[PDB]
Amino acid sequence: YSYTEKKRIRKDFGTRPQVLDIPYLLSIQLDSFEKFIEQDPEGQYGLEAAFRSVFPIQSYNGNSELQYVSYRLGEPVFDVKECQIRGVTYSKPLRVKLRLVIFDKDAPAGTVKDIKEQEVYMGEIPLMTENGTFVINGTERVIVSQLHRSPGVFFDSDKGKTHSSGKVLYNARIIPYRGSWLDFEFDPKDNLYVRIDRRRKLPASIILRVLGKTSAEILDIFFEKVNFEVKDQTLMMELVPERLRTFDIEADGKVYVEHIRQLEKDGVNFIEVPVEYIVGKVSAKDYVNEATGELIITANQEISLEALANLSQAGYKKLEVLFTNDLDHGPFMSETLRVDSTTDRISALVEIYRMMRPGEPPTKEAAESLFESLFFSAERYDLSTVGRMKFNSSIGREDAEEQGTLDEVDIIEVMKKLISIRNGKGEVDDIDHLGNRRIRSVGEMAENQFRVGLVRVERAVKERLSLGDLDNVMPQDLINAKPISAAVKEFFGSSQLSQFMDQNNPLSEVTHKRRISALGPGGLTRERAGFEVRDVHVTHYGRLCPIETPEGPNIGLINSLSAFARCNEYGFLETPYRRVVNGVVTDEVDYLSAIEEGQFVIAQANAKLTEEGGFADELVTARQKGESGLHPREHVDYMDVATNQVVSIAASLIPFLEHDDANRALMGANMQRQAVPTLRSEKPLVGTGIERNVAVDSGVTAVAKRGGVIQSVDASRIVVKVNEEELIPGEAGIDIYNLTKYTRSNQNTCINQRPCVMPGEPVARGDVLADGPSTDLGELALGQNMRIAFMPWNGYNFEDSILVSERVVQDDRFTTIHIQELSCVARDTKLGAEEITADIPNVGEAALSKLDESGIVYIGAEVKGGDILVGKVTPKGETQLTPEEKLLRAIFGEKASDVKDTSLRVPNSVAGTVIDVQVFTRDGVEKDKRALEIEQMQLKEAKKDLTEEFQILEGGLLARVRSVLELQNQLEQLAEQYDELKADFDKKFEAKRRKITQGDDLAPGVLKIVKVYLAVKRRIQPGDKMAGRHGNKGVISKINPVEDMPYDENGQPVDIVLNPLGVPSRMNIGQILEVHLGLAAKGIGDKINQMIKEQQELAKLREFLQKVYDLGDTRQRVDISELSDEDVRTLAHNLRAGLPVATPVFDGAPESSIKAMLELADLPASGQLTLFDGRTGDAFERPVTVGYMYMLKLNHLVDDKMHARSTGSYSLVTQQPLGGKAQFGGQRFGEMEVWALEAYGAAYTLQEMLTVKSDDVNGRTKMYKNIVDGNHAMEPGMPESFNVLLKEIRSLGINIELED
Amino acid sequence: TINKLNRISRQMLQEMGREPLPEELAERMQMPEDKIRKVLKIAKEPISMETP
Repeated sequence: YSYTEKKRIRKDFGTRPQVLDIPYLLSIQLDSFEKFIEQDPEGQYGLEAAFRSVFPIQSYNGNSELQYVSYRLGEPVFDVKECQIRGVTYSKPLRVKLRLVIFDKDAPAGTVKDIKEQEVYMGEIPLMTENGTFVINGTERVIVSQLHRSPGVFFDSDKGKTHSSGKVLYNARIIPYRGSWLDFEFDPKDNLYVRIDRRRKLPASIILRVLGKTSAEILDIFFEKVNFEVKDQTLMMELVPERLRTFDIEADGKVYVEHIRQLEKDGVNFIEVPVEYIVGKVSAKDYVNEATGELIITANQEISLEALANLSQAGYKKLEVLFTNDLDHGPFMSETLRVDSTTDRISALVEIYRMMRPGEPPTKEAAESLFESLFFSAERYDLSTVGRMKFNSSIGREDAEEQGTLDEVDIIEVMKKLISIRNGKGEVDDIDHLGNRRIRSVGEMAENQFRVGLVRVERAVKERLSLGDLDNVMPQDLINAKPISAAVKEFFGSSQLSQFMDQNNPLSEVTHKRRISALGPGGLTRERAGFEVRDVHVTHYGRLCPIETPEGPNIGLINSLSAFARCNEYGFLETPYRRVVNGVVTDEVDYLSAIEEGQFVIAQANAKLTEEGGFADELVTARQKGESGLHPREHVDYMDVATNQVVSIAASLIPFLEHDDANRALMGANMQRQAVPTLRSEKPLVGTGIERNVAVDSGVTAVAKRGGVIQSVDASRIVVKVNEEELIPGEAGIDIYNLTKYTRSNQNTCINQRPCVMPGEPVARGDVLADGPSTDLGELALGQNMRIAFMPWNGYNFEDSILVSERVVQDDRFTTIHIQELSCVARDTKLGAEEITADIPNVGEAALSKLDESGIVYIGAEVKGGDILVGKVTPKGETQLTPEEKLLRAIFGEKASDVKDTSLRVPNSVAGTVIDVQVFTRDGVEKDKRALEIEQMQLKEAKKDLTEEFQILEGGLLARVRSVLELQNQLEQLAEQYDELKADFDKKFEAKRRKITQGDDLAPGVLKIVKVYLAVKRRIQPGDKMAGRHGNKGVISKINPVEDMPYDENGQPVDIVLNPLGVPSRMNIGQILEVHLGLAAKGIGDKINQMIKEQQELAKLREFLQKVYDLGDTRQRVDISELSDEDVRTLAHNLRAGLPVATPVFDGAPESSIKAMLELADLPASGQLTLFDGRTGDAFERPVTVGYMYMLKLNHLVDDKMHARSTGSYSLVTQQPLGGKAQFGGQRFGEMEVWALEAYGAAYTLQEMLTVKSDDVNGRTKMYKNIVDGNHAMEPGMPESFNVLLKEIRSLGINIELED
Repeated sequence: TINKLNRISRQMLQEMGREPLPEELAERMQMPEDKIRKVLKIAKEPISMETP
């Protein structure tokens, strides 16, 4: 057991040994971006491929070219933390080595005269933080993977929704990675047509004419040949035995039914036929007589009676024709040739040029390059390696592994396979099959956008080289880095898949980095999506979680990676499986994709195994081709590696998931991502054992990079002295972990790292040193454990309402810390420069009490709504004051000032503590006093780590000096090393001071920015949304007094009272099981607390702990005898607040184990206690379910949802009230509200809400004046939107008017 | 003036690897820094009121 796990061992109720540990949760991001940036010697992945796809650049004339050598990424200007602080993108500069070469016109090409090689800068590539995030414009963002159609050929049909006939029209469609789409469809008259770029249909034969195929060759490829001869004045077939199986059979006794197998045992190579058998048949070749000089019969022409005689007179004796059936073979290609109008390649090229470019005059040379550019050009068409493999697998081609452009055989085989599907052989491809859908991650998207930018620069470079004036030009004159930087910035800042990082809790972190979206560029549309894509395909087993998909329009279109899912080298999801050999089951596993899954049978973890390592039941449950069933034991091929393989990380954290309906499990998984961290993090009493993995892999915790002993612990710094086995020679020997303290998250939530270590104790690698938000001792801890009674209480838990005690409000169990940003930007205006100062006109002294001399509030100031944070004065123009106003000014004095008060004030209903102030000044502007104080504060904070490092290095050096004390030589060496260390420290501090003192690249027009961080402690109140982990959401209806809530015999009151009515209908029974198990766990916890209190001997404590950890026939073997005395005491101390129990999904604790633990805790086996009413004292006549449940505080607070408005700001054009709390807007009275008032008959209320409240400009002012006067009468007028409509209609030249 | 501003910023960005600052960009164009800023603060193409 690790040190961080030995402190609090969670009891495991699982029964199936674990073979494969859960891999890194964020591998999908890290591996993709590492492939993007890392060097590729073979150049198939990463920026190497992007450079090799465009470079070298050839000019039109061929005078010169630009070539590529290598690339590198420089040292970043900043790190992640200060990149967030200033608001700049964390990135590395791209520096590429290029050589310019010039070729002479007189001299033959390929002669190198001189080369000019150097390193040019072509933009800045955003780097990915170790946790898998990007810092763009100072904000943390996640690039979300995209599930898209795999490149290649897809065969599908219509199912019969085009025409009322029972016929089904089949079609095929090729999707390139880069290129133009190509379709082959069937019309409802048995003809095959071609569609290029979704244009109007053309006969398919055109795409063969254009490829040098004469009609004879077309008939040869697309049909089989049956031959005829004239032997002894008799017509003659050939021998193909499978064809015959009825006029007669000229094989003597082998004759039949004037079944063929009867005499097919004996073979003869002759069949005679009448003349009539040929009349209905069609030709296969072209026959020309030299004497006549004309064409008697054409290919694909119906043979007539006189045709036979004329051919015989011509001297031809061999006649080969096509082969046509009604079931197995068809005339589709022949009829398509009959409906085409072209006869030669160039005429077809003219036809496709007319279609591609409607109205353009027919030009031949243009036609040639158009077709060569459409599919056969590497620049405009690119079938990727994955697309190439899908192509070679679909049509059966076995070569051209590196080719990326279509050729003759590709289209030939696509046509052949589609005709074979129309015949009956073969089946269509499943569109939703995960072997037909691919995962595209950060690396591929970045490659694509980088290549787009490279093309943007390629055009200009080619043009400049085509000018030809190349005498003094080094390569950093054709390369323009700004377009490439613009492309990468566009992708990383304005893409639909580049989203703000959901940062409520570590589970939000992980789920956002493991999300797969079918939307985005090259994806789907919410309104245009269908049922089929949203549905759960059977290939999702172990690849996509069937549970967590958002409720609503985005249902099914957004999925989550399963626990063990992985991406192969081609981008297809694969999942692990344990192989079986000789009937035994092996530890080592193989990763299989959707295509490979269909062939084998796959058992699952629930299958019972023997002590010999093999299946027990003869008929084990397994899957074939997506169908579950019972299969023989000896037929098995693979078994699942874990019970949580089909469910993702969020759903793997729901205890007793197998006892919940899928709907409520989905609601719980989605709702567990919205939890808000609290002041104190407490572990879940009932968990699943996955919390440690999520907490460690989220990155919120501080994980020890190397083992050793903690030299020093502080709330902000942890210094670890590394053991002398992991010390690289020459290293200082210490590691410093700086902890984030009260940093605003993306969702205005505190991010705080709390030390969980002492000074001097030993730590190993991977151990947790600090706990981040929603983490307790290395375990994920979202909500709090609440005592729960399942019983109705006077309607205060009606529907999903929740009744909450005052004890938990007083104990601050659900109090949260929210950090808010407020910015004051002093700009430069036409009248003058806006100034940040404390000399605010028309404001007294009390409002300036919290302001400093500069005009910025102090750190630690308690502010409320309306208080000034930054004092700012704005120059203003002359005001033409009204006559009574100048009366007031004349009588009372009080001359007007030249500045108006435009100051940053705290928003209403917001009251908190100022915790940080940041001042950003444009270069060349006088830095105010507060900016100087902040600068010195940051310098003083920043020199400490360098000071400690220099001190320890100099102490080691002086110890070496004393130990050494030939002599003078060692003294001189020590002195020079000391000087080198001093110089290194000076350089580091110089770089630091340069960073803090460096000015800020602000936006044009702004002179100063002041940023204030406000911390607000939000307590739990009625209207707040609280939830469990089983879809049982609710809104608090009352904060009940303690004496009024139900209590037990010992006097302990409940904390939350929940309605039982919502359990049976909603089919979430895992919650009741969680309540019972939590009751047992807290019972065991209080037993350990008692044993601690009266200081019982350690022998009894050890015996009880061993008894607890040995309950049930589980997979966990915990030996308390192997723990030290202090370790046992620490374990007992951490188990005082309850025994944490792990119930893995689909491997959970049975009811027998729950009742056994309830018995061990001296509690009723039914889990129901006798409660007493606090108000009356009378016991409830039925026992009530009481226990402990993990409650979450969702980020749906009534504080930021309550909104009210009487009169505020209005829209510019519509003259209607704004929309939104942030804008102080009004509610929308839509169409259905108008319908409801029309149904009621409220004409006057409707008129008032239409005119006065919304857009009657004079009406609302008059109504306000009347209400102030106390009249409550209105004089309605014309709505402004109707006048806008009249003006807009008149602008269309339409005379609309009002008559009298 | 704006086009020359952009071109010289391009050359300096290629030469020194970073985006030019309004100080350094003044001396290579032999025109005062205040007027460099004034040209920079020229309103760009207005953003449409229909943008999502």
